Amino acid sequence: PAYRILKPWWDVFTDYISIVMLMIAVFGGTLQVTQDKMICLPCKWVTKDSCNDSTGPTGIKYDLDRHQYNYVDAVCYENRLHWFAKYFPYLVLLHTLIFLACSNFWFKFPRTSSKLEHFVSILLKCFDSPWTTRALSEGVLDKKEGEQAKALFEKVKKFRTHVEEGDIVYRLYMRQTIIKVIKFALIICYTVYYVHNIKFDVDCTVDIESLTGYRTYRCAHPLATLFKILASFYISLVIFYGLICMYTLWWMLRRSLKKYSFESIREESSYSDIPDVKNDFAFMLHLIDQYDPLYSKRFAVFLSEVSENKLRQLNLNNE
Amino acid sequence: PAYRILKPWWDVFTDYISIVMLMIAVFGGTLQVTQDKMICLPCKWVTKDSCNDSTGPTGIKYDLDRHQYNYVDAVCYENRLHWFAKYFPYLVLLHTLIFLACSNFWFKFPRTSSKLEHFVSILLKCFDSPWTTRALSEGVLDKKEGEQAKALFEKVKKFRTHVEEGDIVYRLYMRQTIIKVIKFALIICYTVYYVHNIKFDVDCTVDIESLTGYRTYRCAHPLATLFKILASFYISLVIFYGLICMYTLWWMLRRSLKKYSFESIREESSYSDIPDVKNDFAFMLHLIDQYDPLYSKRFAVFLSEVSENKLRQLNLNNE
Amino acid sequence: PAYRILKPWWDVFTDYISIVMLMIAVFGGTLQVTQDKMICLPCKWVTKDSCNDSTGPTGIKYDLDRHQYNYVDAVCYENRLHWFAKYFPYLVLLHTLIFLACSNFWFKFPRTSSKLEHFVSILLKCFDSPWTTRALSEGVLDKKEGEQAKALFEKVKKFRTHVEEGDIVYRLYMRQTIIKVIKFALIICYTVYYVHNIKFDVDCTVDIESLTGYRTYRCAHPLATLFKILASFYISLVIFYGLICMYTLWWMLRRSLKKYSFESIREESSYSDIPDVKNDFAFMLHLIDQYDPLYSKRFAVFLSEVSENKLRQLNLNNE
Amino acid sequence: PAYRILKPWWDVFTDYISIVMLMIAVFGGTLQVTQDKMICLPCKWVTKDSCNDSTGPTGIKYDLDRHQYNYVDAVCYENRLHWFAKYFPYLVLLHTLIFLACSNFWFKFPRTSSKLEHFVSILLKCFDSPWTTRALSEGVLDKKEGEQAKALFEKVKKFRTHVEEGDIVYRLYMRQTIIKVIKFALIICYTVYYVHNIKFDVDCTVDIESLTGYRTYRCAHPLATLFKILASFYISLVIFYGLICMYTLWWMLRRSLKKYSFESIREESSYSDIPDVKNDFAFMLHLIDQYDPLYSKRFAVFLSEVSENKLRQLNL
Amino acid sequence: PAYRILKPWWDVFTDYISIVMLMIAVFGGTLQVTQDKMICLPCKWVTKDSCNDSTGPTGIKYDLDRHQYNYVDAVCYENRLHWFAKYFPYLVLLHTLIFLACSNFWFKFPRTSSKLEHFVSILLKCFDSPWTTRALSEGVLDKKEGEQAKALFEKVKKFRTHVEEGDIVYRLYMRQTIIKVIKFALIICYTVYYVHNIKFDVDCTVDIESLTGYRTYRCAHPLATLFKILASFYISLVIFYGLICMYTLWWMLRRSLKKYSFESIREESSYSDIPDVKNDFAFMLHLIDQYDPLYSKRFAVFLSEVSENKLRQLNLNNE
Amino acid sequence: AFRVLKPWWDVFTDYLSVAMLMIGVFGCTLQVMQDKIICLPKRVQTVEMKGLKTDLDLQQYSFINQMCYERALHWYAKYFPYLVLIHTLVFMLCSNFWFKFPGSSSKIEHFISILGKCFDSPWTTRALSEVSKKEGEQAKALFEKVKKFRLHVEEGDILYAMYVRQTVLKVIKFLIIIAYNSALVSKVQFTVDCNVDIQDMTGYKNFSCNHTMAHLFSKLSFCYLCFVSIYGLTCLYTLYWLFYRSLREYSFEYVRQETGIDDIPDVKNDFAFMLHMIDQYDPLYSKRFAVFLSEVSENKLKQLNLNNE
Ligand SMILES: CCCCCCCC/C=C/CCCCCCCC(=O)OC[C@H](COP(=O)(O)OCCN)OC(=O)CCCCCCC/C=C/CCCCCCCC
Ligand SMILES: CCCCCCCC/C=C/CCCCCCCC(=O)OC[C@H](COP(=O)(O)OCCN)OC(=O)CCCCCCC/C=C/CCCCCCCC
Repeated sequence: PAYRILKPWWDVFTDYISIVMLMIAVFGGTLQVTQDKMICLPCKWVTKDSCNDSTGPTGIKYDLDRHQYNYVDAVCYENRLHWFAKYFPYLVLLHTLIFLACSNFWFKFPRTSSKLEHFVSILLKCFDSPWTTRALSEGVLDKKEGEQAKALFEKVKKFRTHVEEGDIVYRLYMRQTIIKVIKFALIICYTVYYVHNIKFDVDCTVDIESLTGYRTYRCAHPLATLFKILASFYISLVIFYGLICMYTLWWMLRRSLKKYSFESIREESSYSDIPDVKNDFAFMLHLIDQYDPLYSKRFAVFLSEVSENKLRQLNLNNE
Repeated sequence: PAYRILKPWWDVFTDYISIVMLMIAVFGGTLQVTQDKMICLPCKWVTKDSCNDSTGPTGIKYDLDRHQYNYVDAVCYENRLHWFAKYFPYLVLLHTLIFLACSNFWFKFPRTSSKLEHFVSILLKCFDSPWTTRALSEGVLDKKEGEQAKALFEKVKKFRTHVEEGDIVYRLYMRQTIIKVIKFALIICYTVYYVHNIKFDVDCTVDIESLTGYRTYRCAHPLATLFKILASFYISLVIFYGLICMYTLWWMLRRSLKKYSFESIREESSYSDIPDVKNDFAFMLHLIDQYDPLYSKRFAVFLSEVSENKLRQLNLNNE
Repeated sequence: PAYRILKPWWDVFTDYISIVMLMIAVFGGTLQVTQDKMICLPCKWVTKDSCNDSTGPTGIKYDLDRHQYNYVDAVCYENRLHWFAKYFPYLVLLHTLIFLACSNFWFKFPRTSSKLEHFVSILLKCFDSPWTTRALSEGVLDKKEGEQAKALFEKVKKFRTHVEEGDIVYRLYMRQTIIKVIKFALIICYTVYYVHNIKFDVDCTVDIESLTGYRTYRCAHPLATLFKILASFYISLVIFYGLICMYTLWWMLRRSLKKYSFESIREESSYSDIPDVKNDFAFMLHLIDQYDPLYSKRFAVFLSEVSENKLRQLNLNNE
Repeated sequence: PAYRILKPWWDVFTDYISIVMLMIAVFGGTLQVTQDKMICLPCKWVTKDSCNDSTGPTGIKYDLDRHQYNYVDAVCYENRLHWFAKYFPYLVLLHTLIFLACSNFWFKFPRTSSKLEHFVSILLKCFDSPWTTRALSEGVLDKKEGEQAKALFEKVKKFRTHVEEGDIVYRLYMRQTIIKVIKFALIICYTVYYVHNIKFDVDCTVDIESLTGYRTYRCAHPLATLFKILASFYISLVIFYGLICMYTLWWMLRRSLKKYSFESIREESSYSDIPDVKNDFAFMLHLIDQYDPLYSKRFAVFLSEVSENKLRQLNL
Repeated sequence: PAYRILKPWWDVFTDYISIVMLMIAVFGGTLQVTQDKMICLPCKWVTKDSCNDSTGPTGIKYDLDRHQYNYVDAVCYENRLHWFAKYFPYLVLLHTLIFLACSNFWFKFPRTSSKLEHFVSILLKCFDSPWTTRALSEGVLDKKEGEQAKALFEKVKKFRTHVEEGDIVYRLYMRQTIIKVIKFALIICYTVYYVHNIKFDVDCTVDIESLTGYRTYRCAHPLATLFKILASFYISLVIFYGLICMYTLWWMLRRSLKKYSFESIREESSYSDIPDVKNDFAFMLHLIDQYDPLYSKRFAVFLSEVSENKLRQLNLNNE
Repeated sequence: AFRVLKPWWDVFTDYLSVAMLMIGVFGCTLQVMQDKIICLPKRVQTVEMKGLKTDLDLQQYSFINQMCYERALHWYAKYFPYLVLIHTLVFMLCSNFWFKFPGSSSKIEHFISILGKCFDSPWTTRALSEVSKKEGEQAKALFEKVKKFRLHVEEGDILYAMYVRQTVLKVIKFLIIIAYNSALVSKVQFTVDCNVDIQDMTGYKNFSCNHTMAHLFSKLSFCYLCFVSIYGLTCLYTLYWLFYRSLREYSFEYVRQETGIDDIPDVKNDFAFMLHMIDQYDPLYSKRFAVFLSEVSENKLKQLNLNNE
């Protein structure tokens, strides 16, 4: 719909980063489901559960069947591959889903969603109202435009009485931003600390000697360096998702967003009776200013009693 | 949408070239995921970690299991296949994603997107204005048409004083073109430099003699040649892309786009009072002239004060 | 959309042939990706690097591992399978992409696209106007309908002045047809010459005797006969495509498409003042004549100034 | 494009049968691409280039590598498996694509498409015209509806003069029907004569003795039997298609569709002066009658000149 | 589309059940195409074509290659596997296609489709008619509204005269229900009878001793138990489908739907002269009663001749 | 638009149902994999170690694999995703059962339609200003519509009983799912001991198998258990909100205190339940609707229109 004006540049950037991280999750999950395996070769000479590592060259004969090799691979994939290298794509998918839910929670939570829909609808209809152009131009008026302007003025008064008492939208946005930086810190810590465990060479000691004949095996995890790449790329994107989110926190704490002053508008335009608004009205007008400040300007004429008197007088001239 | 008027032939060409390069990236990535492998046979005769290459013929017996062969393939793919031959499609996908982000950044960044939507709306409504047809023809006036013409004149003035102050759109387009040309330079450089490393036959020396019995192997990379006929093709596309971007670069440095001259338009039409617009207004009018000059003509009648005087006289006539 | 009137029967036929051609390309590319391989068996008995081709029967033992067989297949696929059999579907894909780009170049190129959109818009709106029906019936004329007819007359005159000056659309269409027909010639020549190289049995002599033990191998290419018939089928399509292009080229050279004559239309109709349009106007009028003569016949009355005088007199009686 | 009025029950039935033949073709093509293989085992005991077929049983040792087996499979698949069992899905693809092309050629060809759209537009406008309701009810008439009815009348007369001269639409529909029925006959003949060659057990004799050691092999074609059912069931569909097409041919040879008789409608209605239309307009009125009688009955009132006189004197 | 009012609850339920059955068919078809096989092992001890079943344990040496095993698997899957366990998904697919054809035949068959479209169109238009609202409330009538009411009233009369002659829709619906229930019975009979033939352990005596060395083998069909439960689930759905069909059949035998008495509405409403429609009118009215009786209530005031007289009088007052 | 009657619990349960459907689809796709179990026989016949030669073909190994997959692997580990699919289909079907009933949907649409007519009517804020030409006629018409709604929906109680039924069904399904899944989650094990009697076919009787995706199915089962636990806690809160206070009656006494009108009565039954629903959505709607419910306010409107005309 028309919620694009309610999403500043930081929200758009975080949404696109979430899309790329979802692409990472899907790609890694497809690879982990389809082609993730280990190629384990037994160590012929062992030195206290450690490989001893010791006329032409001829191949070492292990006497294992193909299914014994498959059993060794499965056991050393389950028991000795690190949990990060196995469940990295699913952790990424979980983190992306939580990030998306946090970013789009207030669009689905009924109390905030109703207020946001009301605000966006009245602001779109106000910005598209011809009375805004007529008033900012400062008697010719179309009749239907006449009671349209009057009804929209009354609707603006209704909305101010209906939204301004509460701050649920602002508090919800604050909590979403706080969660989206706490989770970013936790993700960065546990992902940077455990990314080094995605290795290509894995030495496994699984004690399946009664079924295979060997205790220690040397295994190759083929989709590891790629998992070292994707994770690194993921650690890049999350870092961006952190920094942007941190800026949002700064944007919500550098000044009080529960108070909006129309001082510039009544400084420029003639209608100096335009009051200052509080709470969710103030925060949503700040969000609108993050998209296009002109959307605020054409709204301000609808908040003034002098404009109400002028509209009433001109309508009364008309009908 | 109606943004096609803001995308000249260079932007459309780059979009299609990026679509083709994205197809290349997806195809190469699918092949890399599914079938990229090495087929490594050990060298029986060796000379200091180098293959010596020295009645009926009989096959050479290596005494290697299938899983030893798989391990040798995995190790020589990880350690001895060049990183370009393994991550060419992913680099191409990343480069296309960054190219498409640069091409479509100003349509998504709220500060520029709001102004672009504003300009597109006002220009499209001026294009379809009946007053434009009557004025370019040079009486009878439907009242709705008259007030819509006057209100759109005032809207032209308001949009002008809103946009002419700043040049954010021009700066963003400048930065996008600069990033897209330096990225083309970097891509052509490192891609031409490393294209020789995509070879079919790779001599791998990985020191897994304690696990296989052989030290040197001669691997075959089946997907090398196709990657080459991908990579060169990708290179070709990049070259075209770069050349197109270079033209766009020169197009914004050949003449000062920030000072649009209405000299030809005001010379042809009766209205010789057209003021020269400044900054983003000038840049977007140049972008419109690239698509269709007639639009600019059909916009000029809304910027001249002589046509405004004619409309005011006509309005006083019918009113 | 409504560009379909600008696509005659030859363009639609070539579009359908290109679609089925793209299906060929996708099908062959999928088959070459997934199942294109060689099954190579060494020639045990050889005479001067040539297969000598010499108590129940018992199998021939080659003493080759599965991996030696895979290496032999990869090397004889790379070095001795003909490049046409390997890269036929990719060549088909490239050829169809260039064919589709040439077919739809003028729709995306802004200079021709703007002119074509303008022509289609005013021609459709000329069709929709009931003044055409009233005039070809030749007062009964609504005031608003008469004013829309006058605005349409002015728009038609303005568009004639705008578009008759240049012939970019005709030149672009001629160039596209010429490029398509010469590409058809090249494709037919090289595909017909190289279609004999797609064979099921391929004798390979790759000199991997140090790694395998044999020099000459006899390989079976399973996706050869199909890759033959598809190619033949593809060839047939190209021939059809080429023939269509030939006729189109002849259609642009039999008579001067830049000198349109309204001789039959203005002879059958009462108005004998309809002038002969030229250049692009003539070109788009001929392309419309290919679709339906009714469209041109209804445009002739808005191209006539005597019909304009009759409309002026009728509207004069109306006011 | 609202062309559903031009498709009688035979056309809709053939379209659905062609869609199900498309599904046959895609399914069989996917199977023939992915899992159409052959499993060939050498015949140990050879008797003049043929298989002799002669406490605890022990498995037969052929001394063949897995790659020799794959080579034998490929060679006996290409050389000895009958081409019908290999290219039935591609043939059904081609046949049903030609069927779709024959069905939609008159919709895509500009010469017939323009006339089809022109007739459909004025038929739909006359079907919703208020004057038609008034006259079939048969003076109250608003000026605007009278003007639009007179305009639609003049459009009807001019389009009658424009279309009644030619008969290209009927000719194209005829040609499509004959091509469809003869292709039905050809498909049935060759498919029924060749459906018996899809066998599970195939004896292959390819003479690769220098590369394998054996000359005659016995091969199993795993996807044969399924194809057989597909082929047989595909055949059934074509039969229905042909029968349906047969009826269409019979319909277009039952009476001359280039002459449409309004005799019943102009007899039952008050206007007994309705003229008999000819050629293409007659054929498309016949198709519309095959869709719904009410459309033709309603359009009958826009052709009589007594209704024109009544409209003129009501407007006067 | 707009046929939702025509389909009762049982049609929607059968459509959902058909969708789930088609999901069964697709899932079983993919499993049969991809993973359906037999894994046959020869019985070493054979006594009269029967598996006789007679220090450290060691494996049985069958001395069979992988390809002889594949040949045995293919032969036993072809011969000694029951046709139900092989073609269950295809039979399900055919049954669902026939059920969907029967359920949606009257919407595609032109003779019934024209009548249904006519009835639905005029019923929806009468529902949306403002004269309906006036009649239920029983004035200010815009002349467009008044002419709409009179013309659509005449349309209702003409539609009644056009559709009261035939009863094709009722007959077609009856035939569809009867076919859908008799095919239900046949499906249950043949599916329940042969559901026990989907076994996991299957003995095959295929007589390929000259090619394998053994006559009897003991195969394990892996996709049997799953298929079994799928069949059970399919049977469950079929039973539900059948039950629904029986109710529909009962719904069309409880009362003659070709005689729809308007008794309740004509007692409730003031217009007590609403005539009792017959044949297809009555049947479609009964269907719309099953969907929503408010449709029939709002359509009833447009059939009564007292409503004719009152609408005529009030229209006379408005003229 | 029925979204105005979807509280936070309903939306949360719908999203949890979508997530559980995703889990079930992913589990089925994992079940599609051919390589499922890997079995090796038991007691098969610096130190240099040598491999144990089991003396078995590949077909013998595959036969052992399918035999132990069918007869030794627990049915939960093989059919858990299908059970998740069935359970989430039941949850999705029984979560919209209050909405998609024939008689209930018309009442819901009527209530939300006239409530939106209120929320957009000038006579509501006009009536608050009264408490604190054309619009008067529309006010009178909407007031007749409000009385029609009172006589049209207030009689029945189908909506509340139906919502209670669907909530109880959700709760009992959640309880059954949690109980049996928590009981059988211990059967998803990596190492399995298979003891099929195929000594006559292979030579061995005891096998040790590994279920390759047993770890993945265990994680999926725990995630599904967490999702079902959240779903059940949400449904238990829905039950608590349904039964902790009588939703069959709604008191307008808060408006009686706020609005000076005391003729405003206390409606009941479906009227009460849907007022509670829209109070969960937005509490302003009921407060603004109350000034249209009272009939002394209607007399005041009639007097105002009488003086105006
Ligand atoms: C986090 C939740 C995500 C959920 C998504 C689930 C996806 C489910 C996919 C179902 C897979 C079913 C097919 C299983 C085939 C198993 C084959 C196998 O084991 O692999 C063998 C072999 C791979 O091994 P090698 O050739 O050595 O290659 C690896 C080293 N280069 O593969 C095969 O033989 C065939 C594999 C079938 C692949 C099918 C899936 C491929 C999907 C493509 C990935 C994404 C598209 C391309 C991305 C490009 C970048 C945009
Ligand atoms: C022009 C280029 C642009 C288009 C290119 C698209 C790229 C598509 C990428 C596909 C990746 C997925 C591949 C997964 C498998 C890879 C390796 C593998 O396991 O396959 C080998 C093996 C080969 O064995 P057989 O075919 O028995 O060989 C004997 C020949 N009788 O293949 C398989 O069994 C697995 C097949 C999996 C892929 C299936 C895809 C095939 C799709 C068919 C397309 C046509 C469908 C409709 C056609 C209608 C009739 C024409």
